[PDB]
Amino acid sequence: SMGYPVIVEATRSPIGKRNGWLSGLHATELLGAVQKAVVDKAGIQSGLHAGDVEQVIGGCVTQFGEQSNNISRVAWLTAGLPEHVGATTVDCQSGSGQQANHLIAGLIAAGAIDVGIACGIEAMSRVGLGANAGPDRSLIRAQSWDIDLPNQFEAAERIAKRRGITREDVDVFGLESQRRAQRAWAEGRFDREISPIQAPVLDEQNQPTGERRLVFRDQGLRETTMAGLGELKPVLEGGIHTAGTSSQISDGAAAVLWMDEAVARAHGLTPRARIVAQALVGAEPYYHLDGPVQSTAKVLEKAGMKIGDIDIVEINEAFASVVLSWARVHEPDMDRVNVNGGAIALGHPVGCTGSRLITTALHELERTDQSLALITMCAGGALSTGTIIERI
Amino acid sequence: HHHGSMGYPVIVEATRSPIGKRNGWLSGLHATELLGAVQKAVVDKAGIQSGLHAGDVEQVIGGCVTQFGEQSNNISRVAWLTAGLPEHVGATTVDCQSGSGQQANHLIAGLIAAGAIDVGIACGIEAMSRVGLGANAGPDRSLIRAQSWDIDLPNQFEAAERIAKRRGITREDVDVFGLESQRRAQRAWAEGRFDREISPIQAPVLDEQNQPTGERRLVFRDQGLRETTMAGLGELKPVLEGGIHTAGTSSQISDGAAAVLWMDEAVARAHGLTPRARIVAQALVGAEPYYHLDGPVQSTAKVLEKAGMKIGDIDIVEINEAFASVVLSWARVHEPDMDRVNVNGGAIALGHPVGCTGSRLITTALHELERTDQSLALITMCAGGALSTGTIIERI
Ligand SMILES: CC(C)(COP(=O)(O)OP(=O)(O)OC[C@H]1O[C@@H](n2cnc3c(N)ncnc32)[C@H](O)[C@@H]1OP(=O)(O)O)[C@@H](O)C(=O)NCCC(=O)NCCS
Ligand SMILES: CC(C)(COP(=O)(O)OP(=O)(O)OC[C@H]1O[C@@H](n2cnc3c(N)ncnc32)[C@H](O)[C@@H]1OP(=O)(O)O)[C@@H](O)C(=O)NCCC(=O)NCCS
Ligand SMILES: C[C@H](C(=O)O)[C@H]1CC[C@H]2[C@@H]3CCC4=CC(=O)CC[C@]4(C)[C@H]3CC[C@]12C
Ligand SMILES: C[C@H](C(=O)O)[C@H]1CC[C@H]2[C@@H]3CCC4=CC(=O)CC[C@]4(C)[C@H]3CC[C@]12C
Ligand SMILES: [Cl-]
Ligand SMILES: [Cl-]
Ligand SMILES: [Cl-]
Ligand SMILES: [Cl-]
Ligand SMILES: [Cl-]
Ligand SMILES: [Cl-]
Ligand SMILES: [Cl-]
Repeated sequence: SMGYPVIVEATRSPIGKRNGWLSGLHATELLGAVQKAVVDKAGIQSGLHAGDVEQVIGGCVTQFGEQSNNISRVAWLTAGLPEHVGATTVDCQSGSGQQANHLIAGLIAAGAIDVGIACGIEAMSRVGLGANAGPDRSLIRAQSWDIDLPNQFEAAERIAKRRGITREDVDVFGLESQRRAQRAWAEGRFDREISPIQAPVLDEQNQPTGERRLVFRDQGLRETTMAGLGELKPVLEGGIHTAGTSSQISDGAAAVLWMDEAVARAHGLTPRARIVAQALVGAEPYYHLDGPVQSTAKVLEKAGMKIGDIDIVEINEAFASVVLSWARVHEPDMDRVNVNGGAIALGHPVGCTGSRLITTALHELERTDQSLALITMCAGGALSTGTIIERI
Repeated sequence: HHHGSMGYPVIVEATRSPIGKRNGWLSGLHATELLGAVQKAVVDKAGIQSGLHAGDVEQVIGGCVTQFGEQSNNISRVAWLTAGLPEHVGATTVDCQSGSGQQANHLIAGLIAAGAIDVGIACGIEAMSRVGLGANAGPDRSLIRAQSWDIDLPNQFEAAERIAKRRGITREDVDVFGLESQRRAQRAWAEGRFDREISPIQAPVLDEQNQPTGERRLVFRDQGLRETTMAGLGELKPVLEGGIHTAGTSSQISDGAAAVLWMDEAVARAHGLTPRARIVAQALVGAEPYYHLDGPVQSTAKVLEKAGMKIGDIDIVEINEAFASVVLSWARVHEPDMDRVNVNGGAIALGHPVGCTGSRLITTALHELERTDQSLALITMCAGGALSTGTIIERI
């Protein structure tokens, strides 16, 4: 009546740019394709079928329109998967896709389910940030609200000033994210984790042409130089972050298949990883997005580990300053941080990214035959998710 | 080869707001204030017997269906901050439609079982006066589904009628049930059965044009109760042309929140808090889309099977009264003693703030087990997207 949760499979779509390669897919189609993909992948060398999954939990931030009404469920049904499977959609802002994994692991630990999928979706081309708040944003908080909680761009600058991070510092970091992303793609590091996705071809306007083709690669990569980044214009007046040093607006989905260990064996699936420690903590509202400092501290503490014990770190590149702040505090070996690039180069479909990072981290641990990875993300509402996973 | 750092999740406290009618007693409260007040209330209730404080909570998980406007942007977190509670506590909001508030409890118990947290709050909120059903879908609802969608999934009112036809349920059948819901709720209230579980809430009063008067009042009663008779019910006009369900046999549109404080058993004891209940079995299953809301049949079956129990082993059942036919259909299949079903009334009389109800039902069931010195309760709810949540809880 108690479970031992392990990851048995993980996959993700390539990540499309805004109005890009995946923008012709209904949000429910994009998530549905990735849910089905993780099941199909597990099915190749086992007898596992979609009907064996008991619950799906998916992260999604802007739960409006195509992404409202429990997209995790609507996606499952839209993809033609079995109706008896339960589904829930969760929102802790950009932490959502990561928390989705924590939550599935918990249901397995409790003996509630033996097989579950944790996933994440965001189709930002079709449902943009703030679509869920309505036209008068003043209305979404109570009159009494008196917390200095800045928007994401102001946050990035407040964090930069807090650490003495310059335009030079962030441009250097943004260059390196593009370089590592390109290296990963040139070497084929993402081949295992990606499920290529069929998508409608768009004419030069954004109407479908009738064409439907496979999309293989992350669209956000582009040739980048220090000089080129230096010409970029800051999002805010007096700011240091530009499009070249901020996460991209993107479309994508990711899914991770979890099982109780003994049940994995019965299905003939190999346990690949487990959670050593997990957390979702609150951060300092003034800075808003400096929470990775706290979530990292918390999982290290729970695991009885130090930053040096970790082989691979995935810290979401919401903005360059978020990562540089975390680094100044935790003093990691940066050769171990976002080794295949991050959201500055690869994109950040907000509700997807948490599951995407767990997927990317696991595959990098396997590629290099290493053991421990830390995943940490800043999140809206001054929150941060953290996970330490270990290979089995 | 390995074993674990696990928790044993138990409920230590549970409370709910009174449930207001649409544009009613609670309609003047911002949704974040209504939830925040109940979050704070469940923490305060524990603090009486202990040194537990809000900062000791590690995570909050809250259910909410229509996550638009006041209810968007992770209302669980916004509510916590708005009520002045400590910033370091994490929060997540969840959506499995009407199942949300119940699944919130399942998920907190999961995090404790996994050893992720020692202290958590499961909750639910819906301010339907301020954020109505469908506000999250946008102007044209055909857009929220892919062109390929070809599933015969009906709206909730069509579902209630399909379920009636599935079981041969008549207008008389549902009217008898609706009457009994009002009668049981009125008896429960008259006897003060709900006094323990209710946290009174201060609410700005709104006039008839829904504008504030400046007056604030303490709300402590469920607003949905009203004098009901078989003759009165028989006069009501069905919601759908040729249907059997009316306002008198359907759940009410309502405002409310509820919250349950969970801990690892050992941590509960360390704080001098008595463990009050645990989950025997929990589930969230998919239901048949054609009928949509008949899923309590399946979720009940699943938890009974996992628990190794029969319906006859259950002392108290809370099955959400989304529509009379949902409950009567479930009863026709599972054959419960109806004297044990919704003993203090249900959503037809008490109201149904959709995201709140799952937590509300656990709160109500626990308190009734305690009141009658009984052991086992089943909670089961139908949900949009053809889903259903089930829980068997047992007193400790
Ligand atoms: C930063 C942001 C505002 C940029 O939006 P954008 O201006 O539409 O982005 P673009 O792709 O058009 O890039 C702008 C310009 O920079 C250029 N550029 C972008 N990346 C470049 C690179 N690596 N090298 C050289 N030039 C680059 C573009 O070519 C473009 O050039 P232009 O002068 O011809 O317009 C947008 O990405 C954003 O909002 N990101 C964050 C989203 C978010 O908040 N997520 C949540 C996190 S907390
Ligand atoms: C059923 C429903 C449509 C009724 O809405 P409504 O008509 O605005 O509700 P009202 O309170 O105004 O009641 C309607 C009438 O019935 C009467 N009525 C209600 N309960 C009564 C009772 N117990 N005895 C006698 N009359 C009653 C009212 O007085 C009213 O009279 P009137 O219309 O002639 O003025 C509405 O409650 C509803 O949509 N419920 C479901 C919401 C939902 O979908 N939840 C999710 C479920 S899956
Ligand atoms: C998903 C992101 C994350 O968690 O990384 C979070 C972080 C900061 C969040 C914004 C804060 C300001 C704001 C005020 C409104 O009234 C509407 C919603 C927005 C635009 C917010 C949208 C979500 C954001 C981008
Ligand atoms: C919360 C309820 C529950 O879980 O009991 C569910 C049950 C049926 C759901 C409706 C189905 C039809 C529909 C079509 C749309 O285009 C927009 C959304 C609505 C209005 C749905 C809103 C939520 C409802 C009422
Ligand atoms: Cl099946
Ligand atoms: Cl603010
Ligand atoms: Cl750097
Ligand atoms: Cl192709
Ligand atoms: Cl480059
Ligand atoms: Cl306190
Ligand atoms: Cl009649």
